[PDB]
Amino acid sequence: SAQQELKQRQRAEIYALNRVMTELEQQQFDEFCKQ
Amino acid sequence: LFHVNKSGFPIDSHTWERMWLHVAKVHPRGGEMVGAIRNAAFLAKPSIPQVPNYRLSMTIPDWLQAIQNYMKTLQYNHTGTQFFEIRKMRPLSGLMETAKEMTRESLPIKCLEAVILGIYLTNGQPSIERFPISFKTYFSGNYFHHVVLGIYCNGYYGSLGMSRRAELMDKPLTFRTLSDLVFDFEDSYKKYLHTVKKVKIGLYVPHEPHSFQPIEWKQLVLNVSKMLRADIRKELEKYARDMRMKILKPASAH
Repeated sequence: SAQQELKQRQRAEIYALNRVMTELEQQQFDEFCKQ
Repeated sequence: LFHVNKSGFPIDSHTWERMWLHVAKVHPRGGEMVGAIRNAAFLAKPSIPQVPNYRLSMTIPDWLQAIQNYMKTLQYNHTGTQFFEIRKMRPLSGLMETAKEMTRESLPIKCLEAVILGIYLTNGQPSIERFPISFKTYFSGNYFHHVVLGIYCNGYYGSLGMSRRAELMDKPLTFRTLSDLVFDFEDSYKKYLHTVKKVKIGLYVPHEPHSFQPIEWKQLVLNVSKMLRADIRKELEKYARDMRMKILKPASAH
């Protein structure tokens, strides 16, 4: 199914994007618990 | 920001493109970051976690933790784009459909989606009462809105939820009173320098996943930043007492 394939690529892109953005937030949170 | 997916799944070009635009602005590495994901020849496929099932070997706390562990594995959603449209004044029936779809698509969630997933996943332990606890907080010139699923079972209070912060979501079933639970969140917010402005407690959520009743989200509204703590306690215990031993008519009705 095209739609199933697209939904698997979108899911892998979402979780790749998510870990990047969680890492950004945790650095900026940590660096704020500094300053 | 305030981007919510209203196209279902697969996500549509407009929402997808709007997602990548937003994160290109927020992330220091900008387009190198986006381009590197979107042009990947091949992406490792994230494993799909099984939906918890209640087992005879589990205590109630085991079951709540199993549910909470499922949500943590879904991951808190930091993409800017909420993937499941929650229309919280929907009848429980429609929200329970959106919850099963969270289970099927298996993407990251934020706090309101998590509340709805907790209801869905506990709609079958009737000794588990569920009720939304909402917060309005202030921090550094801005207001914030957060919600968790309060639970009450066998004389104790706890909660399920999702949040960036590990101290603003799940709480075990060891709080003897509603006040103790709410004050723990308030003290958890103090750590992050958030002042609580408003606390709103809902009604018990009916256990019928086919109900046409909406969740009542604002049965009790406390302007806590303007109240002394003893009066917060008196109000919360009076209302907790009510919901343990009454059938309160939804405030949103009368």
